Amino acid sequence: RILPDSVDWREKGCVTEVKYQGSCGACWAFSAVGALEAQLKLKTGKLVSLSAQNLVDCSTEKYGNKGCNGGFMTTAFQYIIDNKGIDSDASYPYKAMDQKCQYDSKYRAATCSKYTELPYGREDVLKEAVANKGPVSVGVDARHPSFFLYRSGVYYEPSCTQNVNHGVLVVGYGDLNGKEYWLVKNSWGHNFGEEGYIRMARNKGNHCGIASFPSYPEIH
Amino acid sequence: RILPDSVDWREKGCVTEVKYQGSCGACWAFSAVGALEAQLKLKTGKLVSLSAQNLVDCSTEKYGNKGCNGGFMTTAFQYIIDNKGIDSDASYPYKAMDQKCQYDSKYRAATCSKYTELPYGREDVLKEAVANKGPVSVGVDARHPSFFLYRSGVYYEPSCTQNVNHGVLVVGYGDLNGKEYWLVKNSWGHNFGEEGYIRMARNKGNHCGIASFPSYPEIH
Ligand SMILES: *C(=N)CNC(=O)[C@H](CS(=O)(=O)N1CCN(c2ccccn2)CC1)NC(=O)Cc1cc(C)no1
Ligand SMILES: *C(=N)CNC(=O)[C@H](CS(=O)(=O)N1CCN(c2ccccn2)CC1)NC(=O)Cc1cc(C)no1
Repeated sequence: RILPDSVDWREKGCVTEVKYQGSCGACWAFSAVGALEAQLKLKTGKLVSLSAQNLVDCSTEKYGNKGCNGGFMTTAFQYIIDNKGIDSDASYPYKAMDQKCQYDSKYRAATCSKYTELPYGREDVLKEAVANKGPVSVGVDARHPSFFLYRSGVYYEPSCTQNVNHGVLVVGYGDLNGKEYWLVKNSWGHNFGEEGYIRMARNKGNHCGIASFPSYPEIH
Repeated sequence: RILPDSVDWREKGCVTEVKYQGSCGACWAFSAVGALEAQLKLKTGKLVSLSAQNLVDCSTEKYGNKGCNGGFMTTAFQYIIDNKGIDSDASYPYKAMDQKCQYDSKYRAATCSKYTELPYGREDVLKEAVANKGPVSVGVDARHPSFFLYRSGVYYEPSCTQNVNHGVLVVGYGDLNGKEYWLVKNSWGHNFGEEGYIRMARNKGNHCGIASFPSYPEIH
């Protein structure tokens, strides 16, 4: 298909409220559950926050993840596949700490059948996936002081690099006042940015590495 | 198909001489070129060493790579795709140091059309790719003295983890009197291990993370 000029998955009810990770480096877990939440809405018609804490506590060493000390969205997806489920956030709440794995199938709210990693740096392929599949988990370079101070508009930081450090969720794309953007859901609470979102420059040379390592899950 | 019990791509004429990276952390570049060397043989009938130095010098910041301070096989493949080529090793020989990008299309020896990332941690899927596609680029946990000290046989390190740090090339698989292994080409020269190779434990719980992050390229 010709792709739409703009997408916002919040308009189809596929995006949960913004979460607050606190001082725990669980962005990877928030990114992964956010991508799966959309697929769960598309499959079942029902929007349910999924347990980032379940990923922190249970998608650990075997998956190359370190809980509050960082991890991968892809290996989080593979945990959910291998585990045959993930609990709801309501059942397995977020504590911003490394804990023992408390997964229980009686609280399962989603499954995952597979995941797809997109080709490195390809903003056109990322656009196609956001339009045709759903929100996409990505990493960005969030190290620069400007990122923390973002309030509005389209974020463009000349000091940005493709050395990504922060897992976030692309929930859309568009153009604002002549600037193309990616709509990014962060996990630093509503105080960050525009109610927890940042519009990041799109088609500006893989700005901040946004299209470096994109992935999305699917449900059978 | 039912997969063969053992495979060795050296018998198929798809593996070049073992290289010596020296003090430059270019293992990712050697892994990537070795994977592509096999596909180039399968396509063209020619066995040619490809330029690891081209990747060190040219698949840099924009690809998330740091030359002699490490990088990704996947993003190296994407550089080859984006660049529409990689030079021969003969034309662009290995220096064991970071240099300005000297790529010249007049010395192009290969192209790449795509690469594939295998699902996390699946040794069965890795076996299928090695049997049916070609040598597979992987990362392993080489953070143990036993790896440096390896001489012969099937390598098993009880303290191994899935926190991989060394890029290598799976060029086959088999068993040593029933002890299953992956046949791995390293880039530590011909004095390392079994004349440049290490046989690493297979079907032992993703030992040393060998099946954590596998990828292979293809040519049009
Ligand atoms: C959040 N509070 C802390 N950040 C992380 O945990 C971070 C997430 S990420 O999205 O930046 N990211 C995962 C994708 N990843 C990658 C790199 C190369 C190939 C494939 N995938 C980049 C990092 N995770 C980490 O920083 C852990 C890590 C770093 C790297 C370089 N690999 O994994
Ligand atoms: C070689 N002499 C030095 N080591 C590296 O260059 C190393 C190679 S790796 O095999 O450990 N590896 C590349 C594969 N990579 C990955 C993760 C996810 C998807 C695809 N590929 C993991 C690392 N590279 C690094 O150490 C650089 C790096 C990247 C990441 C995320 N962590 O480390």
